[PDB]
Amino acid sequence: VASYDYLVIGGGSGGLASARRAAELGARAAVVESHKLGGTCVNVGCVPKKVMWNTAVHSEFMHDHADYGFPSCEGKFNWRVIKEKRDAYVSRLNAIYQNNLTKSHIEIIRGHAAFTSDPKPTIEVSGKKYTAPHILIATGGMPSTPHESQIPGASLGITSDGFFQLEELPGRSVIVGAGYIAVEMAGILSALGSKTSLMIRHDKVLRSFDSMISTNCTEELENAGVEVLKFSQVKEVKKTLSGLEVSMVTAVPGRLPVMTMIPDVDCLLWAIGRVPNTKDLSLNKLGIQTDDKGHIIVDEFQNTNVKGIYAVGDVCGKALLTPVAIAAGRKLAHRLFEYKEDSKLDYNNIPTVVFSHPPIGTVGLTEDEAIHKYGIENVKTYSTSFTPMYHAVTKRKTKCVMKMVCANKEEKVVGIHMQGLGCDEMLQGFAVAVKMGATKADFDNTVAIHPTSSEELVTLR
Amino acid sequence: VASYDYLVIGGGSGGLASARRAAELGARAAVVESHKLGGTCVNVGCVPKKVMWNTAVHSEFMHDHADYGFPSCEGKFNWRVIKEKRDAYVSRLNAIYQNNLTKSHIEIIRGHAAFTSDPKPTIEVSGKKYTAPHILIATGGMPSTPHESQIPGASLGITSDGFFQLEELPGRSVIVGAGYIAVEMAGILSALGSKTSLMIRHDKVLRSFDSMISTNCTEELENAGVEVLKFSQVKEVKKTLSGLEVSMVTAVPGRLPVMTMIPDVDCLLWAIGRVPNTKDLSLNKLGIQTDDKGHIIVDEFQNTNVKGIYAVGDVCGKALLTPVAIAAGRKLAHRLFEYKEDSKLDYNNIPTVVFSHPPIGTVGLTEDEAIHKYGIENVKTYSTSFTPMYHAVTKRKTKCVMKMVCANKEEKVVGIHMQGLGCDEMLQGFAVAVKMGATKADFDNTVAIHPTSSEELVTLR
Ligand SMILES: Cc1cc2nc3c(=O)[nH]c(=O)nc-3n(C[C@H](O)[C@H](O)[C@H](O)COP(=O)(O)OP(=O)(O)OC[C@H]3O[C@@H](n4cnc5c(N)ncnc54)[C@H](O)[C@@H]3O)c2cc1C
Ligand SMILES: Cc1cc2nc3c(=O)[nH]c(=O)nc-3n(C[C@H](O)[C@H](O)[C@H](O)COP(=O)(O)OP(=O)(O)OC[C@H]3O[C@@H](n4cnc5c(N)ncnc54)[C@H](O)[C@@H]3O)c2cc1C
Ligand SMILES: NC(=O)C1=CN([C@@H]2O[C@H](COP(=O)(O)OP(=O)(O)OC[C@H]3O[C@@H](n4cnc5c(N)ncnc54)[C@H](OP(=O)(O)O)[C@@H]3O)[C@@H](O)[C@H]2O)C=CC1
Ligand SMILES: NC(=O)C1=CN([C@@H]2O[C@H](COP(=O)(O)OP(=O)(O)OC[C@H]3O[C@@H](n4cnc5c(N)ncnc54)[C@H](OP(=O)(O)O)[C@@H]3O)[C@@H](O)[C@H]2O)C=CC1
Repeated sequence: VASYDYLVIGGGSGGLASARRAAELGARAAVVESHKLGGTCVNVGCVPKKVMWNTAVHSEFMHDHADYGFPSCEGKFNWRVIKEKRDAYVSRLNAIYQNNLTKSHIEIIRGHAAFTSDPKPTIEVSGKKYTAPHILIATGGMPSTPHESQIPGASLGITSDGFFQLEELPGRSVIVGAGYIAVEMAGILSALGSKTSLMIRHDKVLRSFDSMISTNCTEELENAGVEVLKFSQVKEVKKTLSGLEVSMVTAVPGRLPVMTMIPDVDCLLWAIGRVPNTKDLSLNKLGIQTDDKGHIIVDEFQNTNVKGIYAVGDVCGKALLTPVAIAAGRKLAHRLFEYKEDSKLDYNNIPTVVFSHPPIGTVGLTEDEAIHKYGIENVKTYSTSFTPMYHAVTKRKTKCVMKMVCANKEEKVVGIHMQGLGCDEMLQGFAVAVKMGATKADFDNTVAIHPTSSEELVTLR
Repeated sequence: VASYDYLVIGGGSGGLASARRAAELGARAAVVESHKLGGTCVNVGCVPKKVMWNTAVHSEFMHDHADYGFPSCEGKFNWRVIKEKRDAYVSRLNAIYQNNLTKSHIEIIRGHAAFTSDPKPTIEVSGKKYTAPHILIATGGMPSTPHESQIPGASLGITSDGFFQLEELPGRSVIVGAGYIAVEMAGILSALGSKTSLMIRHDKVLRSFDSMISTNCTEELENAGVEVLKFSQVKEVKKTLSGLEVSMVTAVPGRLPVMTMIPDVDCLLWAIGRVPNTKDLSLNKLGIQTDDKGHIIVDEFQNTNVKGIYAVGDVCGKALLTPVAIAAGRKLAHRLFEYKEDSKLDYNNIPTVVFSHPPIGTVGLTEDEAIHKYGIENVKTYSTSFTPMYHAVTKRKTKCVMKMVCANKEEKVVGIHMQGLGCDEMLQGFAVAVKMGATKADFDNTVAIHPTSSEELVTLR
């Protein structure tokens, strides 16, 4: 049995960030990875999604070209061109990630790890055993898909993994779900020319976001040509002569339910959540606790129920974002190898951007969460809605909406929510201010930058 | 003589903001304006410049269209199209500004104001007299141009005012100066297809900015096809058969000076600073102090040397930016009509964006200013330079550079400087954090947003 100071199972965002910081602190560390270094972020997530988002953004600016004084463009998009370049960039990052590990003197162990039944926690990979006093599980997640028993033909649909294998633009797309991936993917496909429907169980997308965002985002999808099918769910999927036929039930409250078939569908995309990757770890051999979905249960320091075993990232099922996995991983390394007993990630005030069109930025509490926490007499909100001056000269319009949620007599800024051109790059600095405990006076006494969209946040009344 | 509570001379950014807030507090207020409401910002400054900047940005994205999978566009720009739409938008804002005053019950007095020799401060407009216990001078500035005695033919050149009257794209442009307007205008003209030279007295533009910015911006202009003529100055300008001929002297240190003529110039643009608009006010009749350039001297509360007379904005010659004029104007109104004796604008940590390509954002101290203030053993800087992932798939590249200047053991963040895609909308929230006295720990303990350019500011090492 080979002993290390730190053994990390999974070479994605959280595992790599933790292993790298531990190694800097002198730990002899090893990372086990069964597939590609960089994990979801690099291979089938953040990075290739952002490339496609930039592509979809080009398409929108193509629409405004004539408005801005140029000749209009015909613009038949070639999916194969950008796909090849996107894959090449992913390959470059895979190589960079490997180099980063080698330079940090971290051993890479290739294969699938599972725990053994040995007294002290030990893993096996390809018949060889490894142990350490500290073992991090950072195995991430995978897309959730319906069971064929519940939805016949569900396996004819793809997930976000399959989206990145597509080699041509689907003519007709149906996306099912109402969260991050559904919104981003519908925006990409629609902007690039697919006839796109988004099928959602209720009346709005992103229902866990502030109501102003959920409402505005649903409107913006419609305005961009996405057909939003409300109160609708898939009943069955059949392979026909010319693509898939999707049977759906629409059940609007106060009406009779109605069944419709959607013919000639080229791509059906399930975007209904993620499930943790823990089934094949043999967690039961050590009695590591999981919830009913398979997430590893941790305390505020990322400890599992077993001494010397930790978990970070998507596998724990909380705030499923690349930078959260990285920050939790790094804080854990400082606790273990720098002996900072109080080193942990604060899960409050995590900012997030949804790469819709226009993009959404949010940090902190929604108006409803604030009312629940502080009481309705203690919450004040300020908001504005305007058309960005980019569109002063265009026939196409998008809106910018911004809301600030303040609490108590001082009007501490407890939440900021916005959607609009530029909001993807606008949010980070406001999130620092929110984290520091800014009040509305702190915003108001900062001098504006003009003419920008961002200055509206410091001049709310 | 008609008496008011508050009389504001000039209906630009500072005067309008002050008059509006005073009126909200109950003051009976009047604004005197000789030309168009909205002043420089609306008519010949911020707003029409931003429209042209958005146009120049479209041109850049046209260049990357084929890289992103679309067919390339020929793209002969039509200047007349965007000019007409830009003027129409300006007209809309003029009407909105007028309505805003009427709704606030502020009287508009049309004409040119001058002080009279009356005991108590009194103005005259078109032969009628007005007085108030509080009179704000907010008359702004105008472009500086060389004297014909110093540069023969200088009057053949135009200024930024003239730029907004152009009805066609000049084929060949020479811009003289090395500050904000020179950089922005050269970027606009060059992106839209003019053969553009920028003539500067030293080796870099924006020399009062942090050295990392001055260096990077000069490089980016060159990379974008602007010819930067260093150590060069105009000696004479002559009208020829086919445009202007510009005689210049280039005097590189350590070399012999050399004279060159630039033939066939269509547009020569003087962008060499601004001068205050005070000559025709009859300031001498009350002994209001000015400096040698004509700026009205004020104290930290915007008081002139004469009781009951104040000045804000570009006329005072300090931090010549629209939001500074607005903030100083509003703070003054609260001091006078809400009796907040301590109400004043803090001129430290004012943020600014230069709309170059890519845009620049800066707030706080440059590295040199920090070293001077705190001492060299007390200043630490962190910086990064990277190619934004927008360009991962393009043949054209721009850079993103970011620098954080920290002071003392706590590493208080005393300056942030950056240039790069998106930096125009990124800066405002970091400026709030800087204003609140953030340390580098405050940045580092904010969770990043991925994938963005803005997250690099919270992950510097
Ligand atoms: C389509 C999509 C787009 C997204 N876009 C964004 C975004 O824009 N911004 C953002 O912040 N987040 C985004 N996310 C979420 C983000 O990608 C994840 O939160 C983050 O990647 C999780 O990092 P992790 O370290 O927990 O897991 P992963 O990165 O998934 O790493 C887990 C690694 O463990 C390996 N592994 C699993 N089991 C074993 C085994 N037993 N033995 C050895 N190796 C194993 C896997 O191969 C994988 O490489 C997106 C997610 C998706 C799917
Ligand atoms: C090309 C250019 C681009 C710029 N871009 C930006 C930018 O992007 N962002 C930014 O923050 N700043 C920018 N600025 C600077 C900004 O426009 C000025 O700082 C701001 O407009 C000054 O406001 P003010 O109230 O001091 O003066 P002004 O807006 O100039 O108002 C002065 C008003 O007084 C009137 N007036 C003068 N004398 C009299 C008289 N005696 N009687 C009656 N009325 C009189 C004038 O007609 C004018 O309307 C730009 C400036 C220029 C020239
Ligand atoms: N930009 C970014 O940072 C991105 C981050 N991510 C991360 O990955 C996570 C997972 O993404 P995603 O897959 O979109 O999951 P989400 O959990 O964000 O959303 C899925 C939504 O789909 C709806 N849904 C759930 N079950 C079904 C079903 N059986 N049939 C139809 N609809 C269903 C639910 O909404 P409803 O109740 O309203 O029906 C649910 O909230 C995200 O939450 C995020 O943390 C992913 C993509 C981009
Ligand atoms: N985005 C924004 O907020 C904008 C704001 N503004 C505001 O308006 C102000 C004035 O703009 P601008 O006119 O560019 O003035 P600036 O003062 O910003 O810059 C002019 C520069 O030109 C050079 N210069 C000065 N005299 C001469 C001369 N005789 N011959 C050749 N070069 C000369 C000097 O630099 P050097 O010593 O290196 O030669 C000088 O610093 C700005 O400072 C800014 O406050 C203006 C435009 C955009």
